[PDB]
Amino acid sequence: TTYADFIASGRTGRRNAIH
Amino acid sequence: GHMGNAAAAKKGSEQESVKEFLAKAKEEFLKKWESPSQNTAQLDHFDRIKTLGTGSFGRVMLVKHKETGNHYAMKILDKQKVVKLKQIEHTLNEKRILQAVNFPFLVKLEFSFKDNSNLYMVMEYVPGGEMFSHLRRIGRFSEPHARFYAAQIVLTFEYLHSLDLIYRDLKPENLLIDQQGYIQVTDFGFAKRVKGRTWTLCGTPEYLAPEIILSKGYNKAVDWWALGVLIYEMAAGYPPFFADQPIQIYEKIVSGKVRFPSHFSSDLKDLLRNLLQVDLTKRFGNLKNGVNDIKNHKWFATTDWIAIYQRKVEAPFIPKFKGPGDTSNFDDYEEEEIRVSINEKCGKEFTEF
Ligand SMILES: N[C@@H]1CCN(Cc2cccc(-c3ccc4c(O)nccc4c3)c2)C1
Ligand SMILES: [Cl-]
Repeated sequence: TTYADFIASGRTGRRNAIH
Repeated sequence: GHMGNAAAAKKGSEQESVKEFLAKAKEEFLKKWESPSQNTAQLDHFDRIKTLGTGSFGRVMLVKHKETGNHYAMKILDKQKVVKLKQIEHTLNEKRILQAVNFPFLVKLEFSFKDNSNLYMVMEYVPGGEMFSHLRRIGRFSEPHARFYAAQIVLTFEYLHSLDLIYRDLKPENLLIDQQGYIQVTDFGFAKRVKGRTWTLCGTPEYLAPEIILSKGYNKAVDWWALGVLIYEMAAGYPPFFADQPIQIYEKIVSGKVRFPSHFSSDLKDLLRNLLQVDLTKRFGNLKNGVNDIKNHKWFATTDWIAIYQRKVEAPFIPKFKGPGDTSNFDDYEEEEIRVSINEKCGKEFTEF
């Protein structure tokens, strides 16, 4: 599922800016 | 047409009134932008209680003002670290913006000062924590709940853009929830005065507009793209474009394809296709009708814009709150003592702070 794909991305935590 | 006479007259009048409000707000902003406030308190005026968040330049701490007992959020920036990381202009600009703007959903700077080692921005304490935490905890927000927050961002960007400010870092991590359940936009580190275009690659991967990724000159429309990402993520629980690595996210962003959960309403999908529009000649917020294409969209038909501005709408969610200094909606961080040196470190660079 799309949700499972989100979990699989590893980017479920707080995201930093490019800086 | 879509409106009878009474509704059309009311909408026209409301839109003219916005113009009148924004013209006055720009005059007030420009007075403070030209004459910034400085040096309104000192460190020993506050007791430091707990770290609420950290960054590369420093931390944010809950503090208590000794004389009054009032709590505030104190951002502490190490001057030498700011210089090392090439953030002098951004730090000075953030403070200058914060002291010059005034809007009910923009966090207020209550005091600022500096010492041998650090810069200090003492802001209102926003005790409900980060939208990010609540969103991950609840999973997703229902459409009315997402809409309540989205409306506040629409009004805030309408305000900022009238001042020629582009925000450039919208995401749940930067939106705090106040004791009444309303949003406070924090972190003006990437905001810039831009009446025309600008070129810096900055922002957060999932929220970057295609024109930023593609190294084009860009304008305030990037904020309307980011609003689309935010609405999507609030309503779905995950953003529209994600992948293991940023480069794969960027390929999805620029593709012109976006997929939606089956529970999204048709009105929501229509709004999001018009915000998440790769073609700038077609993106809502960037057309002849400006912000009105967004505010007049069917998905916002139940939104009373003035009532949101006046904070007279009952919020869908009131964070837990035990008292003035409750920090239970923020995470726990390792605490470290603040060392003020006999260095006047980097005095010239931060004269204007
Ligand atoms: N743009 C990045 C996202 C996170 N931010 C640093 C950070 C992380 C976590 C929390 C906070 C924070 C916490 C409380 C605040 C508050 O109460 N008022 C103003 C700003 C605040 C800022 C600040 C910088
Ligand atoms: Cl140009």
